[PDB]
Amino acid sequence: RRDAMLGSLLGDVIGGLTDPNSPLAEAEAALSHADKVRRKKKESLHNE
Amino acid sequence: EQQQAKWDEVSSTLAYRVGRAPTELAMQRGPAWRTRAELTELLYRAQPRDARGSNPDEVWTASLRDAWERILPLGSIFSGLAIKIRDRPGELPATRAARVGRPLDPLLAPLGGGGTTLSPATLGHPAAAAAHAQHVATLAANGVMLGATTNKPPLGRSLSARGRAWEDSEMLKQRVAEYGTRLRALAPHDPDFGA
Amino acid sequence: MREVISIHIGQAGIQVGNACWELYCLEHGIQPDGQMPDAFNTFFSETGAGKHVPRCIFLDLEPTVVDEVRTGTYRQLFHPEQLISGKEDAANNFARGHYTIGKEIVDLALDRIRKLADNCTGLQGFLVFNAVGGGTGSGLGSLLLERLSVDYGKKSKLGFTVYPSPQVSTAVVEPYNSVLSTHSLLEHTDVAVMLDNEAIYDICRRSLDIERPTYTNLNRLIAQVISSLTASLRFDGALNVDITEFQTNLVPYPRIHFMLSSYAPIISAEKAYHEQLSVAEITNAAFEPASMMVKCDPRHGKYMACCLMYRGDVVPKDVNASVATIKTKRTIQFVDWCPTGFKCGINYQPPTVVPGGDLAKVQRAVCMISNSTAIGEIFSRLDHKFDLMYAKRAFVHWYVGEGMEEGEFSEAREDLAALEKDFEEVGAES
Amino acid sequence: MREVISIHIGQAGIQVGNACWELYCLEHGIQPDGQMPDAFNTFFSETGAGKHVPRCIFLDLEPTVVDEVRTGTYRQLFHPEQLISGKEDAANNFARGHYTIGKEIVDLALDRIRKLADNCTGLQGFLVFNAVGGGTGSGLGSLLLERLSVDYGKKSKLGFTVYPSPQVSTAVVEPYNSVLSTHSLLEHTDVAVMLDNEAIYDICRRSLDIERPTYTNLNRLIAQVISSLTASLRFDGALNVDITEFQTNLVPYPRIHFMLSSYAPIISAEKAYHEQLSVAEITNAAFEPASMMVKCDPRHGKYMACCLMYRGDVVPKDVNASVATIKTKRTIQFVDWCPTGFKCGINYQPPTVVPGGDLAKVQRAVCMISNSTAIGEIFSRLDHKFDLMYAKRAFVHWYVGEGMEEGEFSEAREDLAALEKDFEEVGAES
Amino acid sequence: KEKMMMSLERDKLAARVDA
Amino acid sequence: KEKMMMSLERDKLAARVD
Amino acid sequence: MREIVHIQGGQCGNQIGAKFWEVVSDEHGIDPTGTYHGDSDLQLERINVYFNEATGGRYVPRAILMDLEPGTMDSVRSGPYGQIFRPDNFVFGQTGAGNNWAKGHYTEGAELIDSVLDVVRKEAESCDCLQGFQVCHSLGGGTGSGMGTLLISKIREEYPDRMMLTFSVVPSPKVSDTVVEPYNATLSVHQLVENADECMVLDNEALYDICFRTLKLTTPTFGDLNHLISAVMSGITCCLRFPGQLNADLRKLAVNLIPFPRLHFFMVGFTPLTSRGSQQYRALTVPELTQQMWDAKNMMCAADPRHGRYLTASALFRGRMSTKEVDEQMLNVQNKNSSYFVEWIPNNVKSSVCDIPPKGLKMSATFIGNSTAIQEMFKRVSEQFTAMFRRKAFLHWYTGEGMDEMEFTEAESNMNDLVSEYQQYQDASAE
Amino acid sequence: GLLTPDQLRSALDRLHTGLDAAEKDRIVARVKVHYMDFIRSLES
Ligand SMILES: Nc1nc2c(ncn2[C@@H]2O[C@H](COP(=O)(O)OP(=O)(O)OP(=O)(O)O)[C@@H](O)[C@H]2O)c(=O)[nH]1
Ligand SMILES: Nc1nc2c(ncn2[C@@H]2O[C@H](COP(=O)(O)OP(=O)(O)OP(=O)(O)O)[C@@H](O)[C@H]2O)c(=O)[nH]1
Ligand SMILES: Nc1nc2c(ncn2[C@@H]2O[C@H](COP(=O)(O)OP(=O)(O)O)[C@@H](O)[C@H]2O)c(=O)[nH]1
Ligand SMILES: [Mg+2]
Ligand SMILES: [Mg+2]
Repeated sequence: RRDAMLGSLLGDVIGGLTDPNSPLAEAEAALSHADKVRRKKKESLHNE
Repeated sequence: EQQQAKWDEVSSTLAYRVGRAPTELAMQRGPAWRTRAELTELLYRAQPRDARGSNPDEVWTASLRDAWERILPLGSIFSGLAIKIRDRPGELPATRAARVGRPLDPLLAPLGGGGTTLSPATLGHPAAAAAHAQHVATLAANGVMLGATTNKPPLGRSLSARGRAWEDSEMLKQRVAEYGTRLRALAPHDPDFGA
Repeated sequence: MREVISIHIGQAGIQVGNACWELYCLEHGIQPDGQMPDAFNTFFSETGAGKHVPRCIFLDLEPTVVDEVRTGTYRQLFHPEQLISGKEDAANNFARGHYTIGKEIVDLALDRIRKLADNCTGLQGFLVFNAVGGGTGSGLGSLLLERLSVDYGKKSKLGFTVYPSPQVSTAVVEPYNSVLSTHSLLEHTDVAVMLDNEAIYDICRRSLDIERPTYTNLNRLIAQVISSLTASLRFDGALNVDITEFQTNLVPYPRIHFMLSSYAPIISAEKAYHEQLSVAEITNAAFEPASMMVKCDPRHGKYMACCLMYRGDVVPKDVNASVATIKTKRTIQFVDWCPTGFKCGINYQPPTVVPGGDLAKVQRAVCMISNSTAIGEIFSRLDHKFDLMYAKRAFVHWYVGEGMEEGEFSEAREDLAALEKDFEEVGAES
Repeated sequence: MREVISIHIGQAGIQVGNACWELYCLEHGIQPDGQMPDAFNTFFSETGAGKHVPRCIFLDLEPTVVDEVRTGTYRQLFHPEQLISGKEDAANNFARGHYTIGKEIVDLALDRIRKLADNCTGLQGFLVFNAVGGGTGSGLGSLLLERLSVDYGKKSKLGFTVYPSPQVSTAVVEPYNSVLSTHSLLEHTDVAVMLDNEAIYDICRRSLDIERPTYTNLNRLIAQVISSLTASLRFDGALNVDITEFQTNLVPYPRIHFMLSSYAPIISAEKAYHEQLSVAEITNAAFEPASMMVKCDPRHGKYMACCLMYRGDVVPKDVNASVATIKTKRTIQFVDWCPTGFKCGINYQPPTVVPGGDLAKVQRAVCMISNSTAIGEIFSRLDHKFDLMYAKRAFVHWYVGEGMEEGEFSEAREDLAALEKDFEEVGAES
Repeated sequence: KEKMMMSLERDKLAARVDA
Repeated sequence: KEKMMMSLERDKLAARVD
Repeated sequence: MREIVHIQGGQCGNQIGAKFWEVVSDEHGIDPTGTYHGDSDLQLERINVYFNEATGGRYVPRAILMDLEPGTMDSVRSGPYGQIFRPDNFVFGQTGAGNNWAKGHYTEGAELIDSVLDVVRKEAESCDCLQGFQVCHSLGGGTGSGMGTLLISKIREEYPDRMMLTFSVVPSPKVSDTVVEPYNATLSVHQLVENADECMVLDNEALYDICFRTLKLTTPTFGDLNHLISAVMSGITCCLRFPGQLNADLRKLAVNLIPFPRLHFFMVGFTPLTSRGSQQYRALTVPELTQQMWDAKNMMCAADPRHGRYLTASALFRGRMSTKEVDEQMLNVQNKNSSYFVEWIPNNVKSSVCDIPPKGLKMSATFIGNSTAIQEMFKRVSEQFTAMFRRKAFLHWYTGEGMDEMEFTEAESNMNDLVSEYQQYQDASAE
Repeated sequence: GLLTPDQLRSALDRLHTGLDAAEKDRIVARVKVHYMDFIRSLES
């Protein structure tokens, strides 16, 4: 039972770091979009 | 049946006068209080010893022999009175062991017979709560705003309609879940009173 | 034995309890040291050798009002473990008192509720003192009463809630914490008695003839109401009217359990000698709308069920002759389906007077707890108050960030409409 | 005559025994000089004209702490050469205390035991006091227990020894010295009572309200535990317990004799009056996990055998009542083959307080000492400390050089690992 | 724990090789 | 990885003893 | 059990904080040496809110002094009540920002923030549980503006569950001390709007008006301005340090005064201010205090309360006062001018009563006002900015520190977002 | 903060020093008398 719990929790922890379907990857995509749109808005405001 | 017809017409007239469903009315909250009383009594008689009370005199002097009675003195020793508390753990009293529901009143037909349910899944009013959860999830996904205008007053649905009555509390849910085994020891089966 | 447990939540809860527990000490002669120099068994428990402790817990997240009692004149009366304190307050936030901070301290609250219930033989009920307009008084009281219903079944809960007034209140976010508390005080509290702040200011201004009184003078005659409704257990009388009589006689429908309060003789020392404290006078004065502790106009609504708590040298006839004149008067309207409206309890002890108090020593007293449909008018004042503030969603991100979702306001407001639509359902004639 | 020879080994045993013999003078009224201004015969020996000398030896290789007792406030109490000193200390080395510098002083120490045994009429048992983390407590303690078992057969031994804590220890090579002392602690001590240092740091911090305690505060309430153990021999009571009463009532197996300890009423000077101490109230605090003298979790294991010592005005009704509550508490779990589980010894002497001590005057007391399978957790974390140390042969050249072989580390670990196998299988469900 | 136990088993079995 | 290699060495030495 | 961390940035922050620390210590009874000499134990119950225990009963303040010049560090140390501060908290530089926002934030700020944030972290962990952070600084300098708002940014991620209270002065239009006052102020507001949860706003010309009109000083000295600011900051935390009839900590003030997180700027005022020649003629009664409290002349901002509709207000009352005369005055002041109060927030005014008055006055009151008149004050700083910005005058002194003009355009735009938000809620209506 | 020697003796008794009369007299004599210097003498 302890080894099965071990395998499940290592699987979730390690796979969340690299999985494109992971909530960590979803958060990274959201934050990257936020930073990109913030920088683009700042540049466009200065240009205007 | 004369009184039942009178109650049906009074409920219909009151519901049309005030603007709510007949089952939603305050006159028809009797079975809700009944099943609340049954849940409280089953919970009290199916609590463990420490949740019931850790009184050193009470537990010990009740368990001194196979008979469970405690003498509570009142007044001085000269003219004294005795309260004979009898309380057998793990069993409801014979005059209290009853699970009462009504299969004839038509306003409890969606509930399938208003009765006491000891399972956590069917505890309280699960179907209306699930419908309201689906409704609020759909509204949140659609992004609408509901409290935007003061010109529109909200419709007055009840706690039993939203699934936020006393019976539908998450804390009764977890308490029944944690005391579930001895709850089923006291009460063997939850009956479906519809038929 | 008759034994009650009182719970005091929030900064209003202790300060009312400070005035409350000042009075119960003088009633049974208990000194602030805790030593008497059989009737005390309700509100006090004997401890060891001649020491009596109150059957109460003073829990508040803010440590300011709790350690004031710890450093006050009653530092020996209370058990130090009973006075439960916290690090930071709820800070006028219902979400803070119910989700974030209130979860850690409610576990320690039930550890002493269980200890107090185990020591006493027979519980008769619960007396909660809180203010629904605050953070801890509403948010932590919502969680505490939710524990007591799911754990301590069939034992009645007596609710004494300080409630906001439309004319004046001392917080900006009074509509939010009071609306959000409405779900807890509907399903969980068996009997809820309302109190309003500046309605009792006008009691001091008009009856007591004091122009500038404070919270200390406000809460002393609150304790007059609390002691008078519980006085039947402590002392013998003609009609012993216990705690369970209130739940069985003052509520016809299980969610409309809201009742008013009114103390009839409210007179100063110098006005006491001129005026004749007749039973017909005080009963007429109690039913006067001016003497209510909440702003209600009983002319607007109809009485549902009335309980009268008489004290002192009241013979069982003058209570009957005075209340017979009450029914004949046209300005007192009863609801049509309740012909039998009055509950009379006669006790055999005059009310005690604290040293330095405003109230005079009177032979007779009346404390009336009455159900009326005009109580729904109080919630209508808060209704438009909430919806105008919620329209622009001001003061919301404090609640959203502290665990709550934005949707919780929606069913809380729509729960309040269920209370309003219930009051004008039961007031409709058939 | 009931009478006990107590031996103290190592720098921990002297300072524990200094506060132990400070306490023993107070129950029997012995002055620091040694003159009283028949219960005293258990620990003090009447010598000539009103002089009571202790039945104890203070053996230690280091003279830096024995002379502090010799120049301290209790110089005249002890016999001049019961306190045995040496030239050089073992200095965290089991090899030094057992082979090189232990052999000279063990023969001198055994000569004092024979003369103490001649003075005592009926010898009841030996009590050892040592630290397994240090060299003298481990090394010299092991050799004395090896020798006394051969010379004094079938005599009861109650081991009060201090173990390293998982978080806090004062040197580096405690894990080496502890596992070597374990091989002689199993076979040659009939009872071992677990003691830990910073488990009492938590007791002093949260109960005595001492923010910055020292070793002197710890040794005073360690003294209160052992004085409550032996209080039944000295003083008359309702139910008496002997040294031989503990053994055939607590240890079921020859290899299982380690047991925990708890002294339940622990209140500071200013917390005495407001607290209420009932018999079942303190017994609830005895089984609390935070109120144990070692860092065990009794919920992880099962209480496999238990004992209780009561002092003061405790009726035999309330002990039978409070045991009944503990048995049916779900948090405390017993092993399945132990239906009865307790020993109740009530003494009619209230616990004496040291003048200037941290403890307050208490009418009733508990000395809960129980055998559990949760003590394998202490032997597990300590074995991991030896595991991660012995892996690359660190700090081994010290142990090889002055006497010990390499292969005796193998025997000590194997005997400890076999003990862990026994604690797991005995507590297993049958 | 397992590694150290089998390490001591290996050491005491390697003692048998020496004789 | 250290445990498996040492176990292989252990039972190899056990067979060597045999 | 609630602690406030005080940090002083700049010459303005050090001079105000030195005048402030001699007021609260005199209120609690700490002498210049540091021991206790209070007559009552009520001053001793809550000392940990502003002080720390030390050996021998000394009470070191929870204050950290930071500035990029050593000149003002000698002035606060040599002044009275200046030996009380810890020598370890006296972090200082040598170069000096020279009233340049970029220098205090980019070039030599980073070599001083790492030092002071270590000092802040060690005292933040010393207490049991923090209540909030308090900073005194300016918006015109460089050592208190650029460096001060950087720490407010840095302390926000490390402790985001705690309150931020800023007592910062703004550049005045009528009186100007520095040529580049709007450049430092426009960039300090952009840092302060997202980081700081509360912002108490001050200005020099309104303090000079109060010291001249209500106090009748012909020569208001430079320290007399700070004494009124000192009296305010003791009044904001008056409930943490003392018991009261109605209790209100810093977060209770935050929840009652901030309807939306961007509208956290407040106008502030101290009520019982009268000249010494007119002292014996005034009636120190709570109807008379309320008349002065809502007057425009008693405000410590350039905002005219007649122009801007009051969103929310807080009144922290100190003294033995009846609770009805507290709030029947607040109800009266709402109903007498309903056109100056926000309709969509019922009960605009928050009241709190403390039973310990300050020394020398038997009654006192501090007014915190969240009003949309404060957007008028930001208009002038925006007006002086865009006068300078479109010609790019005094801009090469700012771009030499690695700061591009990219930050300048967005900093101005978020101030314009602030005044647009206040104006939008001003014209907002019911339904 | 000036104290008398009997007040200092009663203060030690309240502080639970555990000393007897002779040692309390010696401790109060090794320092009316102020209290902070008594604190300093015991502190160092
Ligand atoms: N009757 C009465 N009401 C009081 C008294 N003191 C305070 N109140 C009420 O309580 C409100 C003040 O906020 P509280 O509810 O006490 O605050 P709280 O319960 O401590 O909640 P938090 O402050 O967030 O911890 C006021 O609006 C009053 O209506 C009092 O002495 N008597
Ligand atoms: N509880 C308690 N533990 C002590 C005391 N004195 C020493 N110890 C413990 O003893 C351990 C060190 O071993 P000691 O007994 O002091 O020294 P030793 O065994 O005599 O070895 P040597 O000093 O070289 O002779 C430390 O880790 C302490 O935890 C004491 O007075 N009380
Ligand atoms: N009210 C007040 N304002 C001050 C004080 N000291 C400086 N100032 C203001 O601060 C502005 C200049 O800020 P400055 O001292 O250069 O900031 P620094 O460069 O960070 O030290 C001037 O407009 C002053 O009016 C003070 O003690 N009180
Ligand atoms: Mg509060
Ligand atoms: Mg030594």
